[PDB]
Amino acid sequence: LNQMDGFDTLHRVKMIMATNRPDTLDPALLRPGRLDRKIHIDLPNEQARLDILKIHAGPITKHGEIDYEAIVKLSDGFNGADLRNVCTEAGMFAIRADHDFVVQEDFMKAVRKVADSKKLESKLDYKPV
Amino acid sequence: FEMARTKKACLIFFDEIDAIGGARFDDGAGGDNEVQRTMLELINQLDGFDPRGNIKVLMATNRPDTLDPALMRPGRLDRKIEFSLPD
Amino acid sequence: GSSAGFDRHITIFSPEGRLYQVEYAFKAINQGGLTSVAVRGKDCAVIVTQKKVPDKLLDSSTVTHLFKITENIGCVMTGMTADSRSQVQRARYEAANWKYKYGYEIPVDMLCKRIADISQVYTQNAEMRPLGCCMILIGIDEEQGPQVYKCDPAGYYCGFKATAAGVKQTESTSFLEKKVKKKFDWTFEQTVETAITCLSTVLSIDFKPSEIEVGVVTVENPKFRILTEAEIDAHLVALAER
Amino acid sequence: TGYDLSASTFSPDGRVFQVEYAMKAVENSSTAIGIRCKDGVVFGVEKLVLSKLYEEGSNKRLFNVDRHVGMAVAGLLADARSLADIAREEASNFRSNFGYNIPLKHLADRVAMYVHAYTLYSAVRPFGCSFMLGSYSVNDGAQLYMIDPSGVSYGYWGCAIGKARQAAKTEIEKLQMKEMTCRDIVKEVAKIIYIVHDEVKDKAFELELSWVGELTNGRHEIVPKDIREEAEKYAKESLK
Amino acid sequence: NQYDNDVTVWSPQGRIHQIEYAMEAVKQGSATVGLKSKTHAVLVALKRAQSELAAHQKKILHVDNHIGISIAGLTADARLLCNFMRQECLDSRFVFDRPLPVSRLVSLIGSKTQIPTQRYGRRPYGVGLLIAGYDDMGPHIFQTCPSANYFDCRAMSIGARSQSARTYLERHMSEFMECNLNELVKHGLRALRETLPAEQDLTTKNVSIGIVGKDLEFTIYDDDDVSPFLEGLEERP
Amino acid sequence: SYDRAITVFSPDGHLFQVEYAQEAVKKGSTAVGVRGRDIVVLGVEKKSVAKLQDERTVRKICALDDNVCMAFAGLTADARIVINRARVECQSHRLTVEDPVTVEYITRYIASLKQRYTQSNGRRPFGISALIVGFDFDGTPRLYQTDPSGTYHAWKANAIGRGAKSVREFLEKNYTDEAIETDDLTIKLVIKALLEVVQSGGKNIELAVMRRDQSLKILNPEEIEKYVAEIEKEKEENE
Amino acid sequence: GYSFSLTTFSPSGKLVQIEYALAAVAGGAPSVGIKAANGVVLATEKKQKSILYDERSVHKVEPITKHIGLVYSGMGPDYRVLVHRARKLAQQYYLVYQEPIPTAQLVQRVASVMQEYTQSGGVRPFGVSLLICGWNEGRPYLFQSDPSGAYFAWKATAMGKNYVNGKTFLEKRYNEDLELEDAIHTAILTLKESFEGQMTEDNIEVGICNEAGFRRLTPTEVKDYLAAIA
Amino acid sequence: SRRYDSRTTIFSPEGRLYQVEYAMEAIGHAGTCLGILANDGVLLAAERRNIHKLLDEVFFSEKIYKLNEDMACSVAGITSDANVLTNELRLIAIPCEQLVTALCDIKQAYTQFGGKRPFGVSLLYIGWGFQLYQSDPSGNYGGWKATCIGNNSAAAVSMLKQDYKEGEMTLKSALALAIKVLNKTMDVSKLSAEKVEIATLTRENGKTVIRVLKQKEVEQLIKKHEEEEAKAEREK
Amino acid sequence: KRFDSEKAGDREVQRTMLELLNQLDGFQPNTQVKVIAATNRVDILDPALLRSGRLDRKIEFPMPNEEARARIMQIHSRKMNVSPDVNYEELARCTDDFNGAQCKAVCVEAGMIALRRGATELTHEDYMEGILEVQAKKKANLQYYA
Amino acid sequence: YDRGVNTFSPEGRLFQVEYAIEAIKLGSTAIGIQTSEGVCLAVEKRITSPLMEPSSIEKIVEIDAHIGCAMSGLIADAKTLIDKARVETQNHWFTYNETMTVESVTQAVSNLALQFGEEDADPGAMSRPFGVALLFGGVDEKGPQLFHMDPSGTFVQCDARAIGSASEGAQSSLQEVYHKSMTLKEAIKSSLIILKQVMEEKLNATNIELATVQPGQNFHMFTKEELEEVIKDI
Repeated sequence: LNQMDGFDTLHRVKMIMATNRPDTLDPALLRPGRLDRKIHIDLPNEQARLDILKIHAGPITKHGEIDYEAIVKLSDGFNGADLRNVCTEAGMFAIRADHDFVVQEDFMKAVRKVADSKKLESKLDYKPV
Repeated sequence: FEMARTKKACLIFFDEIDAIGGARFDDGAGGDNEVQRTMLELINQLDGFDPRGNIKVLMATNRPDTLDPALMRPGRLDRKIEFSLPD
Repeated sequence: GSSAGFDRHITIFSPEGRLYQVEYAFKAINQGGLTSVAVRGKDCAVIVTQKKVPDKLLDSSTVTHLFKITENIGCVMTGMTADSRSQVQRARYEAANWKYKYGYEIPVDMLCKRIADISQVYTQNAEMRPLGCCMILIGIDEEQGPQVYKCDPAGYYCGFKATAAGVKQTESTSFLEKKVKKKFDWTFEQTVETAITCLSTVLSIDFKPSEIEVGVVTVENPKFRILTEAEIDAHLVALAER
Repeated sequence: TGYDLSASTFSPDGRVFQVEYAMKAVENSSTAIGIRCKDGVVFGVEKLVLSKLYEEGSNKRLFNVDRHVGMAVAGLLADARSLADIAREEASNFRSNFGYNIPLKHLADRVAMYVHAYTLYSAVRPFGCSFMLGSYSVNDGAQLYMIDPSGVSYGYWGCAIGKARQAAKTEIEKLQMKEMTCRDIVKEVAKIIYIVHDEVKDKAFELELSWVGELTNGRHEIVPKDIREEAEKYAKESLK
Repeated sequence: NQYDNDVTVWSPQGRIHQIEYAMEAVKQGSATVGLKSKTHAVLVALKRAQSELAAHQKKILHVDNHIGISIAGLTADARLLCNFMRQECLDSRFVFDRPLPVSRLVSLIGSKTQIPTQRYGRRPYGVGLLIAGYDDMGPHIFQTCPSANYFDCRAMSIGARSQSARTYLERHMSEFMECNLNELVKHGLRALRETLPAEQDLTTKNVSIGIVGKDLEFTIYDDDDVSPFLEGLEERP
Repeated sequence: SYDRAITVFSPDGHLFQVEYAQEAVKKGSTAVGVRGRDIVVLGVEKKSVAKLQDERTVRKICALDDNVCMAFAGLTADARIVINRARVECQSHRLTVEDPVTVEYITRYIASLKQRYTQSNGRRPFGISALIVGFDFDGTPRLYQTDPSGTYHAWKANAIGRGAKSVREFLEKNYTDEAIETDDLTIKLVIKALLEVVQSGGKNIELAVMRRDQSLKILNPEEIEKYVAEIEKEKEENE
Repeated sequence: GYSFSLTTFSPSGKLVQIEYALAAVAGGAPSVGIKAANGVVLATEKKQKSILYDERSVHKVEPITKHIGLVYSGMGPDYRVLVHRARKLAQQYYLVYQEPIPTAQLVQRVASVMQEYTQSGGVRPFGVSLLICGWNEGRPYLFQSDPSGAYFAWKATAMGKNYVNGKTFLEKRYNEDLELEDAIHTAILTLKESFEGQMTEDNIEVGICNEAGFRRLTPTEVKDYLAAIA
Repeated sequence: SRRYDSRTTIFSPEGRLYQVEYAMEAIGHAGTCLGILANDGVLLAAERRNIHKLLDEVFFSEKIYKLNEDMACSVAGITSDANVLTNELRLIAIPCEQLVTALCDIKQAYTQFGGKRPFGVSLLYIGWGFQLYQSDPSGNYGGWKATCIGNNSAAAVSMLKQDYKEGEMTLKSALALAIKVLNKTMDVSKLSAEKVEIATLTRENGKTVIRVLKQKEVEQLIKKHEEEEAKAEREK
Repeated sequence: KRFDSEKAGDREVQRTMLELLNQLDGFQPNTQVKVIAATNRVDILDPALLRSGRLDRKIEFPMPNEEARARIMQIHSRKMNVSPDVNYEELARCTDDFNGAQCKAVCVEAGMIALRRGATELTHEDYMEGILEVQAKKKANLQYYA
Repeated sequence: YDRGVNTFSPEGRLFQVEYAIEAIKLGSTAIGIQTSEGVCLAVEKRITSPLMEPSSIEKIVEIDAHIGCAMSGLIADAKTLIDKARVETQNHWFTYNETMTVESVTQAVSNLALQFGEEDADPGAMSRPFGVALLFGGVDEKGPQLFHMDPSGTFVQCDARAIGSASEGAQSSLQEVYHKSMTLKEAIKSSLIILKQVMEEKLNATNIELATVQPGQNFHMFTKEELEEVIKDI
């Protein structure tokens, strides 16, 4: 705290701080003189979920139409890692069925399978005070 | 258990196991988190990845309802001898 | 945040004078993950909420948070779906009883003032929990004009020029506060536009004519109607072109 | 922690755990699917036999709450039967008051409020069953509503309740249910049930089938054995 | 635990422990076997005596002229249920002048037993019933659980060590339909023998048999009247 | 309505609420009753005698009827309810059977009323024990004692309160046919029993008597002081 | 419903739930009542957290009869229940006596309702304190009904947030010769010390009672009184 | 239900009713209330705790209540609970002992069944012969010649136990005794008339007179006592 | 799970967990080490630990069903002299709400009984009565039932 | 406590029912013997003080002229059961003009047991089980009959049943002395022999009760002179 904002002024030194529990942080650390900006990396919205899916499902080999919108509707509450898991689990269903490609059905199971796994997760909505 | 394993046969008596054998819980704060880890380590030694050895443990408590379900499981506490009031 | 006894399990006061159970009912409104926005204009009131249909298996014609309490009064429900229907059914019964007992349509202000009275009992008696839902009635009064009233689980109620309930209530409130500061008596088209924009800007969705529901009441026709997808598309097209 | 011992206490995150725990009983029961086709609704329940001693027809998860409305249940069977009687008495009262068969939308909205009434007080516990109500009429048309232990009633085109609901839903989505009829759906409903059944897990299931549509003159009846066996043969062949 | 003290508390695993605890009262009761044929439905019960100077507790109770049950569990709760089914069977005769169908009776006690498993401060009926009856639909064997869930069974055994009888019933379930009355009762006695320890044997003192058939009223047989049935079966290996 | 099981069985088989009520009796003033030949006697220790207290209002010896009176030990408020309930039933029995209530009947009703409060929802047990004395229609003296459980027994002489055990031990040794030969000797037995726990003397002794075909008579302090002198005088000649 | 009292005596002889109810009162909006020679004034801070709220939709100062008024400090929903009960109680008095209910009599009836919820089963005490003003027998009346159910006759009092200093402010600023208009001036001054920000005609609510009866001052009227402050 | 039930009407392991005892502690922190019986009248002196100078004086008395034409009562404890009991007391009204017994049956009822908390009020009753009564939340009632309830009741009773000459007291002697007892019980060394509340009950012309002494009359009693106390200082 | 407190907390253990959160998925993607995690109470675990990048698959281990329980007892009776009349199907029906450890303990306890009575072969009755010991039901005189 | 009255143990036991069964072991020992010549009922008064009148301790109660009951456990609780038995009897006589069977009388009293509840119960409903075991003995169409009742509502006919503190010891002695074909005098004598061995005090004609219900004859309370005749032997 004395180095971010103390007697000696910090010049040309920038600090990026990351945490999923900003509620537990000290008020002095969260003070605007030290952490001026509190950038909220929130859970992806409908468009944000769609963008992340194409990022991770890009290198996936697939034939047939892939309805990314259908995945997005069932992806509500997912994070970026969950959408990558949907791509991973979709291929896992292809490998399980001895396929060299992933179809929309495989994606349909994967997004549903990950959705069941989200029931084990506790409260995530934590914000700085 | 490391010192118990340095012997061919051993007996460990845990009198009043309920002091550390209480069931795990989450009360928001760190309620009994450290003591639960002690029970978790004891549970790990009784039945974990590594074989326990030739140790036969003996636990005594007057409050068995408070014990953790994993500690009250066969492989850690196989026999549950009840000392009921004499007839 | 001190506690003493069952102050977190039943509706009894905390040592600092707080009803945690009632407060927890407010966090229950956000469990549905939907945001509703209501805006009142010079001669109309508009309620706008997002409708989420996760799968094509669901009949989208049934997933509606817009309810016609009576002909001249409509509401949008936010929170638990099961608790929302009970409040709507309770509100319909009180509206019908008011019509039978008093001979005229129940005013919008008195409709939740009754509903807030029912929900206040839940916050005082300990054998039942508060209803985790938020009610926003909109209707055209005979003299006062368009009216908007939010009706919270705590039994609080107040009139609003433009209000919002749900996960993004405070994000949408700041947006509506800015628009109201400009002091424009919006027409019917503008109220729908600012209500759709408020939900669009806060959520950043760029709504399609299947993802929100719009319910309007106007002075010319003091009846509550749900905007169809064709009607809702006209406003979205107008939003895009400007 | 004490936040989950009653239905009248809210969790600090604003969730009623007793209602959520009651939903887990539904997720422990066998799956029951219902698909709304163009001209009716077909109900298919995977009904296991826990032992060979039970007769063919025991633990009927398919009920008849009215002459035109069916009921497929999942979860605790006793509360399913109690809710069936509540739905039965709701339809009887509606006819005895208004003079016609109760609409499915009103029946679903009426039984759900009874289900919801048990999720508010510590004096009672939430119902441990989720059920699907299906009906067909010439005017209203085919309808299919699912009511969960919380009391949420939503119309459906294809719904599944039970432990294999998530896998069954994926198989329902493949179907073009809005165009095919009951006679074609009863084959697919059997196919979905056979696909989602786990033979290495709990096995020896009996396929319970029921439907209501224009082919039954808007009357909910158990699928005839001759058609039911034909649907069973198609489902078994689909598994190769 | 904290989820097992009341019947209105759902466990995190979607279970009601008080209901399951009441279900164990049936398992504490003595074994009873109920099986049916194309024309008969019999109940075979193994009465228990607290001491050799006390009589064996009655286990088969007459409900109606065509419906008979065998209890398993709390005797006081059985009387409360048996009186209820006796009244409902009587009420059908007073109104419809017809025997109450067995299927239509177990539904009533399945709903009567469901109410206490859902309201605060009430307890499930800690008794398990094996209902045998004959009606227009033929012989029936219904098993009633404290969970208010009933099963329409071809042949069921409930009580202590009843699963040994379930094995025998399952093995010989194929020959239950076409066998006559004498063979049907012998099957239940043989099944009830599996629940006994090795040194014990079926005697007239601890065996009760109840029979309901197409043209036969429900009659309960006792020590003197069990002899025509007990002597037929051979000694077990 | 409050419908809660206050009195429940302990795992050992005891009704703790009944036992706790009996503990409140052991905290009350010592009440001693002696059944003589032609007279029945009730002696109650007056605990602490404040000079500013109206002795008329605080009275542990009350008359249920013209031939039955009782002295209690325990919670004063609880006893008055029992006395009024018994007094009402004394008149109900008289209007029905046209005969004054027997000492058994009013003791049975009070005991049954006590037991009802140990097995009813929402009611705690009465925390008082009663020493019921009186004469039957045939003139037989009768003394009865009830306890919060609801059990009643007939006693030749008994004590309830804080010093019950010591007085009953004293009464076990001195209650003889000779000691109840005359009314004065019966009176002196109660005072001797009461003086074993009463420390100051006759000042903390409230004695009331009932003779056959006569109403309950409360002894004035001078009469009690007169009796105490006799025991003190008789103590010297026995030394 | 629960048939057992949720308010019980602490080992140190306190109804603890009542004290916590009073804590809710202390966290409410300030309310100031001054009994002048020719009338009574009731003032409170009706400040909303946004401009979206309709100020005139919900009023903190509500009339009970033609001559009795209420103003509170505590929980808003609880005050509406007590408003209806008091209005119901006033009608019951009016029906049987055909005379408007005396201010003192109404306070006893309202405080009895508040006391009941302290002893009744399965309920919590009201988290408000009611300032009751009225005019009977040509004499002004001002009363305070605490959550406990005890009613005090106040010549000048303040409740809600910062009420301890508001009571002290009234100690050095009130005399029995004050007139109705000066009481309004003093009531606004009492709010101003506890007030944060600026007091407009919409963020405060004033109601007065005189021989003409009780009426809540319109926003136009309050603006004129506020101008004298500055 | 069982979880949230405090079980007010149950027995402690020592045979005590905890709610009754805890309510009796509330009276100990309440205002001091005195009662003295004389040959020509009964008085009821109560300490006034509503002594804020902004508190309006409208009611006839704060803690002194008239039950009927022949009776007056004073309360100590929860004032709200006192209003319930006083309102009931007038409904029952009749002899003085009969009225106290009837209310004490109501108070005892809350300590035995119902599950509600007891009425934390101790009352002193005066009525017409002349008699003074004290009641407790347990419902235990008893007549007194001189007794006190509230703050420093034990200290006041000790003073009465020493200075109350039984039988040979008129109102003036009893009234002077009340001020002197109140002087030591109060923390105030002056005990002005605004901190006390005296009501005297007497029989006149065949009618019972219940009058609350005016502030002027009380100041004479305070002035007389302080001079009488100062007279004893002349001895030392 | 991490928590916000003002007086005390287990900040050291949460620091160790936060380090593990890095190792599973942090600044340096470690995609060459496979991680297996086992716990009894997934409700206690931190949501950041149950993330879909750190623990991609969360496999639920259910109570063994009737078919599994018979398999489990057969597995642990391989090195055991068991008579060819034991009905593991019947034993599985008698072991409702039994986990694998209790099913294994049934075989272990049944060997105790065979040694207790001196038998050199395990019978079905030994398994049947060994279930009672593993069931650990409290002693009761419930002979007045039925 | 947290537990209600109608709560089931993990072993299927009703907690309050089992706890009331433990209350019988604290009561006095009662012995009942069924004999072809009649049913004998014996019980110990358990005199705790010489001043207490033994006549006041009524532990054998006339239910009717043809049926009697012996009580053990909580004597105060048995009064409600006895009163209902004496009311249910004379109600059968009122409606059917005949004496109720001993089995039916025990069955009616048994239904009173387990009729206890905390919530959803009548205001007059009981809160706890009756911690008393009853020994009904009388003569009917089936001849002499002895029935034993327990706080669980389970009633069963017993040839010779001993209840109370020494139930375990007396029952073992009863089995060693009971045969089906004996006389009532032997049954009375054997009950007194067993009681004398189990009593804390010394057996005499004032600290015990003996009751016989013979066919033809009515329920009879043994007097001191009658008691002294059989005690003088053993």
